[PDB]
Amino acid sequence: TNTLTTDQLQELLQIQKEFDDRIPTLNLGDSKIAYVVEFFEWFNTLETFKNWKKKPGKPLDVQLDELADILAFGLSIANQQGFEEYDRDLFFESFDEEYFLDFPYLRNQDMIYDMMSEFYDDDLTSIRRLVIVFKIAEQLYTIDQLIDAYKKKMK
Amino acid sequence: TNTLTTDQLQELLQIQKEFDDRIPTLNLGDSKIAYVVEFFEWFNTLETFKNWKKKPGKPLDVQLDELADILAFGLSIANQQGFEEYDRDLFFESFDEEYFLDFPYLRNQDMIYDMMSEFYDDDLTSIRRLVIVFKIAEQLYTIDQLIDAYKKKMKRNH
Repeated sequence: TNTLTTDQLQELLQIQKEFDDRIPTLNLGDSKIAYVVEFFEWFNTLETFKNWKKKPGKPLDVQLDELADILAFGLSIANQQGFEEYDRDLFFESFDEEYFLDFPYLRNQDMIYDMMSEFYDDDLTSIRRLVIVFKIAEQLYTIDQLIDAYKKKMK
Repeated sequence: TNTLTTDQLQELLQIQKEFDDRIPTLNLGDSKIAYVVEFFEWFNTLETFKNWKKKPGKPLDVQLDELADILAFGLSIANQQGFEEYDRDLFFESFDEEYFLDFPYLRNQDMIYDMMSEFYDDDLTSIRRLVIVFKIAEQLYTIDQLIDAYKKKMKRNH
């Protein structure tokens, strides 16, 4: 129904934790950088700046597979910083409140400047990274489509 | 074979011009976004943040082909704004002056944050965009390898 429950979120955090447990070299600095790199890879699949293309936008399954990479690093960063009940409650409060990240904006190629703006601020929260990826799923795709692409990626 | 001459630069601007002349929808705003997206595509090929891979890094030819995309949009942005002898001289002056962009710096995955801080600056210049890509070529690769990858790219694009 295009909603995210705390149960779903905790399940996703558990799947990432099990994946990341197999990486003894895991570190927050690298994971935060990968999130930004994967964001740009996803943004590139939208092709909203590619005026030279007749039919802009990669296939939906390709856009979703790239969105799922962002989700993976967002979940990982949240696990690595610690993501407990306190953090979930903040996430859902922010997520329900958030109205800036809607369909037309995300379609506007200029949004990438607002994202970079957030990404080089060292104080960006694990909450914010997850709000962004789920809002993109909720407004441009569905949450279920993203969760499906993520689970496929992880198995 | 790791130097850039004004003859070489004028030649690259002319190649980009001939390509872009064939794109009736060309616009500067989209080209400035494309430069940044392609910068990140190239940075992803280094894999310097991928501690979970044993031997990180895409093939050298893949790295150079992505570096050449950055060069293409930097040349395009320069051409679209107007880039005359006056600007070429300022470019070479900057390029020669540039000493922050060295092998150790580019090596460091944290460098992307410094790049982002330039990319989100509305006042980022066309000269600076070209200094960045040619310095990356000079320091991590060679300028000649970048030019060669770019010229091939532009022949496959027509």
